[PDB]
Amino acid sequence: MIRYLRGLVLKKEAGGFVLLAGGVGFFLQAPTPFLQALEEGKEVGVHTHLLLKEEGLSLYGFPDEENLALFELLLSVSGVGPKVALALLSALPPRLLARALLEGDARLLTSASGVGRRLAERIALELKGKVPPHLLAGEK
Amino acid sequence: MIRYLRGLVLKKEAGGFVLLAGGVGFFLQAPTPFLQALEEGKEVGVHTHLLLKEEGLSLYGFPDEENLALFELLLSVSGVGPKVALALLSALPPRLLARALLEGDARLLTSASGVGRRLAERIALELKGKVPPHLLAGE
Amino acid sequence: MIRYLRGLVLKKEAGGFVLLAGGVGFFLQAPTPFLQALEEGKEVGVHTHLLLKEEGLSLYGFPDEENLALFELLLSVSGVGPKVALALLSALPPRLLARALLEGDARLLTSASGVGRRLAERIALELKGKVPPHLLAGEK
Amino acid sequence: MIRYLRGLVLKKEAGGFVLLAGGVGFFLQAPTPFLQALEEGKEVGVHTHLLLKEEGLSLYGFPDEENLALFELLLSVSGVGPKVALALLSALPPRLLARALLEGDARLLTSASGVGRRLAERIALELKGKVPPHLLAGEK
DNA sequence: ATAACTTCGTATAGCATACATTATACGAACTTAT
DNA sequence: ATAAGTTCGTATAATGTATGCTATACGAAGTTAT
DNA sequence: ATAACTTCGTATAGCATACATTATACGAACTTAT
DNA sequence: ATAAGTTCGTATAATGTATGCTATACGAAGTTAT
Repeated sequence: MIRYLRGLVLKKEAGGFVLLAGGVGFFLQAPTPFLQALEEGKEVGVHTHLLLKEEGLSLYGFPDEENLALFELLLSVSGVGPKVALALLSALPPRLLARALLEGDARLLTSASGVGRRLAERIALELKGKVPPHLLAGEK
Repeated sequence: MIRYLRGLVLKKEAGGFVLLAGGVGFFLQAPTPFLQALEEGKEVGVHTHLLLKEEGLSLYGFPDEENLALFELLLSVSGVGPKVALALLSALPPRLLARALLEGDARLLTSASGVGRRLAERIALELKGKVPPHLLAGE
Repeated sequence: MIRYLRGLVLKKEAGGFVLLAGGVGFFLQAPTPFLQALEEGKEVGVHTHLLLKEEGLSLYGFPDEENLALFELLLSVSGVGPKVALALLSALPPRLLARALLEGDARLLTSASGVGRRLAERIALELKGKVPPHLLAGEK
Repeated sequence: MIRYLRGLVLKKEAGGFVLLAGGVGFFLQAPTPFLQALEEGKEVGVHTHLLLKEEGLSLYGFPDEENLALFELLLSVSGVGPKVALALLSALPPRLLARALLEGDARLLTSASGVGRRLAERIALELKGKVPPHLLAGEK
């Protein structure tokens, strides 16, 4: 339904984050690691998904560029509840998406501050070595 | 999903009002003293939460950068009408700033009226400990 | 939530029309005497009321100049838009409600054709008689 | 509710594409001949019915000149299994309207393929006066 | 005892689509002037 | 008795909806000769 | 003559509670001044 | 010896089987010179 909304924001919350278009303001919670950066700007480039029933409407969050690969890999739709799907994903340590990734897939669902999800062979092949180019740093 | 609309109002209704914006015409139900102080000459910073119940699909309003999360007090099984669905303020004690809502935990809002319920263990925990710069004024 | 739509309209259909407010196009079904003459000419001040149904969702775009009292009077919790408040104006097409009301509020809403709507419409005496409106003609 | 969307498109995907000119980014799934190498105009205009449910969170699109009658004629039972209906399954083969459904208003939907049952009496009334002479080649 | 206050109590709200489209151009029988 | 209105209760047409079978790479029959 | 040349179509598992599994911050366990 | 002290063990996020029904005009009590 919704992908890659841009909005506007100048605010950060410990468990929250919002997007403004000027007249309406969207609320989107992004994965915990990268919220320490990527706060101020005219665009945050967030992918979305949402629940439709029983008073639970709230857009989800994911990093800039394109990272729905993360959501597809870590959906866990089998009755996990909204308390997890919004934020508790990074089983990987991507700190800049170009510094710790592509290191022989050891930092690609192999060994990190996670639980050992025991899944691979899909994102790694799809990666096609696009990690290095022009991502050596982040953004404010 | 939606939070912190903005704009200016031109109409006043006993049940609520509407917000002037591009596209659709946004409908907003807000507490009674808030709407009286929020005329066309005051900017309408509604911090909606969109409490939806079938036909009751409408936004809501609150004083700008204040009094938000009244849902923590007004959580209920089913809101029969707007008069319980966040169109309050006729009742709870403080007015014109919600300054007496905490008052440094000196007075609690539960026993000031017969419509509230005993929630002393939850009223105290609020940003009041940070001593916000809100003080008596025309706000 | 939505009350006062504004946007672009250029089409006339036997079941209704469409409204373009940029980005999306809203589908609106005006009452029978309204759309039969008033279709296009500017960003029309067509009002709004949403509906819930199992086999159809749309808008109902009531006439301009604050005529939503019509839907408010004719709506029931068990009613359906295509069959209620939109099919209750045939055999009674007042060309202009301001003309039919000015100094004739009681007459038009009391002694007109029909024997069913009056029981509820008796409230509508005071709704429109506020100020002299600029409804001397239509639009095309 | 929503009909005749329009916005910014720059991406081609095997399932569909996105539309994010203003506010959210709408996900659009065009039919097979359109999706087969019709992409990236200035702005694209697509119809829909907004058949959005809990499991399926996508909305569909169709050629930029009318053709919601195509969805009306293509309406199929949307089962649990994917790749059914979803704006796909275009029985007609045409490269474009004027290219391969001209020469009368019956040839467009007579003896096309498969079943081969004529259904002109329902559809021939709409595009007969607008298909020629434009729309001879695809838009890049 | 009662007029004119002041003060305390009380102070909104009707309807079942118990499968989801209340219908536009014909025949029968009149009625007049054919 | 029928030519020509007139009226009304006759009365639309197949519409179009609501928890689970589709894409793909393999055998193979038959080609052509004797 | 055997071998060498057209056509050629089809082999992803889990649906049946939708409410118990996970970031942190106290603590026993270490070195050395009898 | 040993207390303190190093580094790994500890610990929190729903009510769906569910939905129909508290609501601001004026009724009633009390004092004085009517």
